[PDB]
Amino acid sequence: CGWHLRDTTQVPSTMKVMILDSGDPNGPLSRAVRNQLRLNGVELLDKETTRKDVPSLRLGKVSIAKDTASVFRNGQTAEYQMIMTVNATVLIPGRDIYPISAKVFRSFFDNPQMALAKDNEQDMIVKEMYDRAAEQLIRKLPSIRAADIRS
Amino acid sequence: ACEWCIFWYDPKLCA
Amino acid sequence: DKRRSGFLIPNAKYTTTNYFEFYLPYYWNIAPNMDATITPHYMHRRGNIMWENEFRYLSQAGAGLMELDYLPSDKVYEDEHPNDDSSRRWLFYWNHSGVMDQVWRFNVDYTKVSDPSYFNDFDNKYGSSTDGYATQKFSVGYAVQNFNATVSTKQFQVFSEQNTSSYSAEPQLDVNYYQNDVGPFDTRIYGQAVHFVNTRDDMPEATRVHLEPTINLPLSNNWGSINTEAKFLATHYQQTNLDWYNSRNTTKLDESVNRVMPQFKVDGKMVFERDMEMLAPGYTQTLEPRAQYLYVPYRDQSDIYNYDSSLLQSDYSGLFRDRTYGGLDRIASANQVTTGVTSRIYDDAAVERFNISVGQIYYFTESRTGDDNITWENDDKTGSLVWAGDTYWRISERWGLRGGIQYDTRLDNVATSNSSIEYRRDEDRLVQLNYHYASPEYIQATLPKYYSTAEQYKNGISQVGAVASRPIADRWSIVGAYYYDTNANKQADSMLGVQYSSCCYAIRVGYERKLNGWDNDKQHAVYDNAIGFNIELRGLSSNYGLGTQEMLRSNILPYQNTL
Ligand SMILES: CCCCCCCCCCCCO[C@@H]1O[C@H](CO)[C@@H](O[C@H]2O[C@H](CO)[C@@H](O)[C@H](O)[C@H]2O)[C@H](O)[C@H]1O
Ligand SMILES: CCCCCCCCCCCCO[C@@H]1O[C@H](CO)[C@@H](O[C@H]2O[C@H](CO)[C@@H](O)[C@H](O)[C@H]2O)[C@H](O)[C@H]1O
Ligand SMILES: *CCS(=O)(=O)N1CN(S(=O)(=O)CC*)CN(S(=O)(=O)CC*)C1
Repeated sequence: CGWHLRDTTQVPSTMKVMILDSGDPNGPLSRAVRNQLRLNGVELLDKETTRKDVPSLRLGKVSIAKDTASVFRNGQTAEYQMIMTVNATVLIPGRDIYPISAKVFRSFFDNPQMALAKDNEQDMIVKEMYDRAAEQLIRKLPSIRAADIRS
Repeated sequence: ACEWCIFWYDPKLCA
Repeated sequence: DKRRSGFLIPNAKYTTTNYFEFYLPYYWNIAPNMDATITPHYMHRRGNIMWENEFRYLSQAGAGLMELDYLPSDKVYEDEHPNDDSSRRWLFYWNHSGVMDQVWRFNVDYTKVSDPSYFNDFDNKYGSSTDGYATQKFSVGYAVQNFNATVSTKQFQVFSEQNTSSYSAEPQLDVNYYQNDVGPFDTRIYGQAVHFVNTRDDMPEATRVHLEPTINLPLSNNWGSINTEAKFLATHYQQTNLDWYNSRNTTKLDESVNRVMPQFKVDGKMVFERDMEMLAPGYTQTLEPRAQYLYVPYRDQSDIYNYDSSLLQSDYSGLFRDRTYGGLDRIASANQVTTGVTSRIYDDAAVERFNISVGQIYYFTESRTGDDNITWENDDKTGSLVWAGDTYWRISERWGLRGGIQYDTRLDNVATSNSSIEYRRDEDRLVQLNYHYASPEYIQATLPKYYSTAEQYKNGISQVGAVASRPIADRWSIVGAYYYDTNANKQADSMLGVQYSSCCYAIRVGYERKLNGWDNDKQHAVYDNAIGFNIELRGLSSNYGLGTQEMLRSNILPYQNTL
């Protein structure tokens, strides 16, 4: 009913070779972004390479917040909401610098009797949010290409 | 600008 | 720098907990990288001055904050606890985070209090009355591009005196290794060694060693993707101090346990596109079907105590997660297929404006861990058991709504749901409505029994919240919040904040009424009122804001931006 298979790559053709740059290259967000780019067939270069006209992806601040979303009748936390905010930017060398962001929402219930267990759960959730924050950023790459053509 | 076209749309319904 | 070190402007507040309180802060500039603050905080009801000492530092290893509050004596605590020899009340907090040389990662998140009721009595700067426990984590890691090894210790100080027993990892070692171009496959190895100790001397102690190699084959197209993955899990348990539990439980814990299990996962995704010219010129819709088959054999794990495994929430993202529990003490058997679909909307500028997802989990066989103490509302074991839906609509630049819903046929009711609609013109002009739900059946299933029997827990969650923020004349900023529990038809938290900002100073006045505790002598809730007055000097820094976001985070249910 009008549907057709996607005939265009998720990553725009001009971004098939790019440089991934960050202040924490061995961190978890950088690993997630590099893995996502590798899954899309993107050739990642070192920032010291001599190839020019290669767009750069500079990852920036990452903020993780844990807040109380709801409370029980005694005022104790029932549900925790975790927020991941990622700010990145894409430098197209001739043209311009375009900033992009990602925000990920997750929730989980508390259990003081199994605090250790809950902590592990929290860790796992964080490991997921990074991945959720990576696909979000790649999904904004076609928007940058469209903005590049417009200007 | 019919937003409810998201869950139901068919090309030959239009024309 | 004696020029930059001196007394700050005293602030004050009236609380129902401590009557009139008075702070007399003193700032001290030790160095350009290390600064300190000393605050005598006089509480009238307790009739004493408690000393707050705060210390911020920036070093090569990272940035950190230490804080130490000490109260030599307390009249209220002495009255409530006549038997105790001393009524001193102290708090120690330390938060350090850093990455040195891009390879070393140092993390400290440590909180210790003298008594469980500390945060119900004193203000919430590095803690809250909403917390059920205090966390004490140390972690040192070494991470390079294809490797990382982290050694960490986690301890918890539980507040509620129902069962203060809590397990600790002393220490925990995590090792990850990655390879990416071994033929067409990707490979990784995850190893862990942990030692669980307990606060009580009669509970089992354990040493766990876990190895987990995974190998996966990804295949990708412009329109489709399929990833196959074979994982192997080998765990060894050495448990000691089992006389008490074995003498009192019918199932027997074993000293040496070996748990070996394969795991097979097949994930597939497709993308379809279509042109939606009726919405607006250039808009497109994308349909994204996703399926995943998961198979994990069944191993009876009744001889292993559950140290760190807890039930995982299943949102739409968690539908495709390959684990039922966290940790490694309970690996549920699986023979299941997850099917979901996501629809996305883009404009002419290829910007996501709307997305909606729905999915379900179909179980071919019942998921068993060898032990199954979860209290379900019916005996459903196989079939379409879990449903999850998510939506996010960016209605305009200043509007946006989010929603999520979880359904479990074993609960015979919606497990949890949440929604929120927010208008935000700017960081000062905003309005937000939100709702949170959690059925009593869900609380019964996923939480201990006394939660199901206790009045303050058994009714679940049904909470409506409203947050508003509006400036006047670029100098004033009014902020308000109200949270209401429809189950009990009672207030949970309300806040009011007025700030007058000028060129050289800012004056903030805040009021808050919050759920502060539970009184079981006649079984009601206990509220706390706090009205505060604070002045801070401007001009010395570059901050010129109206302070709206600061007061929006001052209550026990802080505001969060949802576009
Ligand atoms: C709560 C459960 C889920 C509810 C489901 C509701 C689904 C609604 C999907 C809406 C999809 C996007 O909705 C679309 O928004 C855009 C952006 O404003 C509107 O577009 C409007 O503004 C744009 C941008 O200025 C103009 O170019 C356009 O002429 C005008 O119509 C479309 O007319 C509407 O179709
Ligand atoms: C399919 C994609 C979905 C996109 C996201 C949709 C988000 C939907 C948000 C729902 C928000 C309202 O949340 C809804 O609150 C009502 C009212 O308490 C709960 O409904 C409740 O009503 C009464 C108790 O009050 C009971 O009789 C009923 O059994 C119980 O479910 C719903 O279980 C919960 O879903
Ligand atoms: C929701 C769109 S529809 O049901 O498929 N629909 C078909 N047309 S159309 O939208 O004009 C297709 C170009 C006629 N209508 S409508 O009144 O125009 C929907 C707003 C129904």
